[PDB]
Amino acid sequence: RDNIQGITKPAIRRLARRGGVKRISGLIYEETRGVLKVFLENVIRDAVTYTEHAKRKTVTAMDVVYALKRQGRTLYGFGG
Amino acid sequence: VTRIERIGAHSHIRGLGLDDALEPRQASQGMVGQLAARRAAGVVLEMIREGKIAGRAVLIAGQPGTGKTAIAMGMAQALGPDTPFTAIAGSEIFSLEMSKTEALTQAFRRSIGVRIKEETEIIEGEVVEIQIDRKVGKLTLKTTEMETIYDLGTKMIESLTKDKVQAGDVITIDKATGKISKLGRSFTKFVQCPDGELQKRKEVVHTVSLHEIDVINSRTQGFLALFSGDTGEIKSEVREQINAKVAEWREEGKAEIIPGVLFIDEVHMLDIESFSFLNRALESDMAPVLIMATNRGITRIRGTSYQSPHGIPIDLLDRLLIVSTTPYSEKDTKQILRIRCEEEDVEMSEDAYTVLTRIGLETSLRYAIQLITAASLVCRKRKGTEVQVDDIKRVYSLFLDESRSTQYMKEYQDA
Amino acid sequence: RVLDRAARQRRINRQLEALENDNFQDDPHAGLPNFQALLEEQNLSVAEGPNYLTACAGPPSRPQRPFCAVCGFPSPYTCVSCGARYCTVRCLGTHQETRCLKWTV
DNA sequence: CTGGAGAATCCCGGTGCCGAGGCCGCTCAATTGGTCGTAGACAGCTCTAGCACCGCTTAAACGCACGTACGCGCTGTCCCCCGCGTTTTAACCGCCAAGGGGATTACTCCCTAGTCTCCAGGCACGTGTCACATATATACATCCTGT
DNA sequence: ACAGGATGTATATATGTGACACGTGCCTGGAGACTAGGGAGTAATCCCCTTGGCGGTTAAAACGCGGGGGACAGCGCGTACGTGCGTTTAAGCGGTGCTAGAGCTGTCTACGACCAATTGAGCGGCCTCGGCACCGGGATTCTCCAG
Ligand SMILES: Nc1ncnc2c1ncn2[C@@H]1O[C@H](COP(=O)(O)OP(=O)(O)O)[C@@H](O)[C@H]1O
Repeated sequence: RDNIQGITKPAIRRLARRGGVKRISGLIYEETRGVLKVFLENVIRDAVTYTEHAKRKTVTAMDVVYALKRQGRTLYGFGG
Repeated sequence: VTRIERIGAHSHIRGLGLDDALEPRQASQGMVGQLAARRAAGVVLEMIREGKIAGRAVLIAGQPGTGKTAIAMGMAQALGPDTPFTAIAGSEIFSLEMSKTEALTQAFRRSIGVRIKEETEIIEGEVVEIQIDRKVGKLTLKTTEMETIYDLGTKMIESLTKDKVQAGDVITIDKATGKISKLGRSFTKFVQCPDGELQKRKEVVHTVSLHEIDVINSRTQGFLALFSGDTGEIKSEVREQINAKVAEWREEGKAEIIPGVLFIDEVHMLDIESFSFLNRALESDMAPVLIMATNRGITRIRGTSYQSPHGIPIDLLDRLLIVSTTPYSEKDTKQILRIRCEEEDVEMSEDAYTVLTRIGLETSLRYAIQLITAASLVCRKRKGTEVQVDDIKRVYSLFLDESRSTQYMKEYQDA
Repeated sequence: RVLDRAARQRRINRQLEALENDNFQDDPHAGLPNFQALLEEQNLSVAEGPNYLTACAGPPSRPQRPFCAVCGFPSPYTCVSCGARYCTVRCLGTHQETRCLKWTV
């Protein structure tokens, strides 16, 4: 598959602009892609564990909320 | 799962079961009984490892099936690698592309190894970048501990342009020749990068036999031994000077010879012309200590109506040592059957063991060893776990033997 | 990263210049308390023909020896930072911790 | 440092779209009323630390003096990101079959687990030694002195 | 020059901490017999989707290019921080030597916990319609030469 490139250069540029950055290096995109991939992999692993425990086939949004809560990234707006 | 080599007829044999004083144990290393012949095998093996008194022949006589080949396989296993053990049947010398005498001397040479030491330097790392300026360039190699650049000379740039090797490939570079070899693309074919130093001196030793040297020094790219394209090397012109040059390598510090071992099975197939050649080929310095076996007694010699022991002329019979093997008893046969079962995954009962030992003492030993696996599989047919007496009886009924099949010939067939 | 070739050449030149600094190679203080000019006296109007300019030997025919920069032994390797050759991994480490893109000697 | 354009915002008024709010109607869950064992609070009692010193010893913090080495600014110039216009492309559709994949609800039932015993053995506590650290006779062992 | 005393000094032996291993007793697990309730295990409902292949269309990417203005290194140089050092300050390593104040034990209530009623929040289900979200200007307000 290898669709990690879905997070394209303009997306990372907008994410940086929102963060106060006004000038980005060329090698920043391949590093941001890997960082985001690791963060995802972790959160999705936690969510898939929570889902398998519940004997459910669908990864509910509350499972993602709990997975983020484990990493300290408490996300309000989806149930908790 | 299953390798090219499987459970053959001599797998249980792991070597000679002798002590430090060449005293055979009752049963060890897969060799049961056969005390006298096994210790004689030990003596010949010791005098072979010595490698001073060359040009000796031994003949393992005995009744058919009395471990005559088992002793040879055990000697081969005990001698271990790094020592040529050439095993050929008496029928293999009869060749159309070469004369029997030439094939025999070829086997002799094959049964003699030459030890040579090398001090080449081998590189082992991973490619980081390859450059080409149409010509000179630079090469950067990487290992888990260091990285370095390299100036791509004519030979290096040419070889790396001919080969598709590129950045990110664990490779080896013999600075002597420059042979490039890639063991796997990358991190995970793929394989990790090497460790330690990038360039390190490595000693290499090659136990090349006189046969290999002769074939290497006979023609332009004369290394055609892989298919034996050669019909016979030039005796006394390219075969005697190689001996002198090897002797020059010796007594100087360049090379040392390793006495091999030859095992001609079923020597009674050799004709009188082959025996005549052995009478003189076993009197030279570069002659291996060979062993042989024959199940026949005083039979006819292939070539004339003369009768002689082993079908071998008297002139050669008085030139070798005979090693007779005695017939096995109930104990030895039962222990051999047990070792054979241990070699495989079969596990027979005690009563089954007794029945199989009786069946193997009635007709012959090899018949029981063959029925072992048949009964093992018939047990798995009834969905059992242990080979009982009933399975062995069913097999004995299904599969016949030599003596019982010959007696069933009460109906005349073709002739 | 990797250093350019200008930096390596400047390092080589400055080291060769230090190799002829006779007064004091590192710190020429050692106490502060007809005055002709320096070698400039002729280095400013270098003549032609037989002179210290044309008297140079030139490039040799024997290729440079690949000797280590740390211990002074043969060095089949070359550091990517500044090209300084090294013999073993220990040499590369002792170099990187003493000479690198940041330090010269 | 102004002009002089020139885009970009950005007031400001306009207008339907649709979420926000509200109202209705039950369901369920918090209240009521009352009984019933604990929780823990409080009144002693014990004795363990905690605190408070004091003295002797000396490591250590410390100030000073004194270079060297590293920090900062400057400079040059030279690569590599920005701004912006063009070709590419993927992301939205829309299409055209015919039905299920799976959370959600629900009802038996039944193994599993609480509760609550009585015990007895296995783990906190007291005591017996043994490995490393300490302080001291000692048999020579090196200057000093009669000689 | 020597024969013997007058001091050192590692060397070998009996005495101080610690930490493991052992040995009793008393709490905490284990063992057993009842009694739910919880959860498993089908069996039904309601979602609203489901996939392949493929045609179409618009903007978000994707790419080209110029070029500018920043990212790097070199140069220099002037503080400034580490490096000894001589001083002195005060930690700390053992002591003594009280007293709060943990830690406990016991006692005995108020305080929860059910619990069976009772019932009114509160939750979903519709309806409605102001309120944000976007159009359309029209001023304004930065940005960028260009002088
Ligand atoms: N000493 C031994 N130990 C174990 N097995 C043996 C021994 N001697 C003989 N055998 C078995 O008995 C069989 C005898 O056959 P083999 O020796 O090959 O006959 P021949 O030597 O005549 O060709 C072999 O298959 C071997 O497995």
